[PDB]
Amino acid sequence: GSRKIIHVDMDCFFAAVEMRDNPALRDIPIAIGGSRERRGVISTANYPARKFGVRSAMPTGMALKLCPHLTLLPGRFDAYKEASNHIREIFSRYTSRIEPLSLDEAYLDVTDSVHCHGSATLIAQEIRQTIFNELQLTASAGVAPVKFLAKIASDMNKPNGQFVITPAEVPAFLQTLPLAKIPGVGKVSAAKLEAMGLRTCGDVQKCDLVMLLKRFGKFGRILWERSQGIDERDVNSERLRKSVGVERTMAEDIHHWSECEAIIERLYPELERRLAKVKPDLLIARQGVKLKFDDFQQTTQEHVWPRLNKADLIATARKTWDERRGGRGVRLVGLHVTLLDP
DNA sequence: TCTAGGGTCCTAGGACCC
DNA sequence: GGGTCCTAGGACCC
Repeated sequence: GSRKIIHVDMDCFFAAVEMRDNPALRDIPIAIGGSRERRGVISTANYPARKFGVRSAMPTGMALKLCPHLTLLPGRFDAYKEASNHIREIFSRYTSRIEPLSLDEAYLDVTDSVHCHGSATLIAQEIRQTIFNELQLTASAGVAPVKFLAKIASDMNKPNGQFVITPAEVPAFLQTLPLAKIPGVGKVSAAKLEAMGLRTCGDVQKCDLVMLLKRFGKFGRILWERSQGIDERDVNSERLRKSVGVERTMAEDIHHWSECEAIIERLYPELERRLAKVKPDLLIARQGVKLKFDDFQQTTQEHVWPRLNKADLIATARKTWDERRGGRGVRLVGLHVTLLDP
């Protein structure tokens, strides 16, 4: 058989919502991210900023060297959720097979759909419109017979465009496709693959699944499959959040437990408020804490626990702080909850 | 340039159980 | 010796 998978990807989503809601930002370089004195990184940038080299996940200090006139914005996450929910409702008009990946992204399985003569190509275009019409935002799409190829294709004609890969086109597409474009093949894995001569899927096809199972475990089976267009993963639509996390990185590092405890005191009510939205009685499976040090090493401590409790989180942080800070500065502290299994 | 905050899934050693 | 929990860490995603 053969499925029809759309990947929809809004363009510069947070920035596109800021330019819609304040046209004064349209053609000057803007970006959502913390200030440099807040030691932030960029979340998303508009195209005027990207012309300078401004990218997502870039430290804000670098973003600012590349683009000295960059306007920084702290983000209005209710204004990004209203559009995300709106957009997901537009998806529902065409199919209930919606696997959201983030506020700005979602997979759709439109095989069994019947809205544009089963043309996945025209369903996406109609979805890419509509969104434009009702939200004044643009989106790009990818159409393919499997998830990962649909996601790659959604990058091909960005912004405000789409790209279709048919099963006929798949082996051609795959032959020079760099491995790093595969979701789940990030910096580390790609550098390891490059150091064996493996750069593209074409190179992996010339490999043996047995030896790949040795060098990467069940990741090597994933590499093998993806390099041949194999992606059996189904658009899920039933996925539920499993954890809640609240952490902050301070403008200056902290070196005294009194400072750490003061941070937790501001963090705890925020975690309670967000947990209570999805669990009014605050009953959980595990809770825990996170410290990130001056040199960037990270440690987490968490344990089964039945119900959110501030004092046990302070307690846990005290133990981690004494037992593993070793004199270093601390740049972030976080609280964490693991939700009950349901 | 100096490195976020939401999250996901995988691995692996001991504990615990058979 | 074979089977799940617990926990910490890490790569990766947006």
